Amino acid sequence: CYIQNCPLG
Repeated sequence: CYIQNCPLG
């Protein structure tokens, strides 16, 4: 993930 890019699924 990343601050403004976290795969939530």
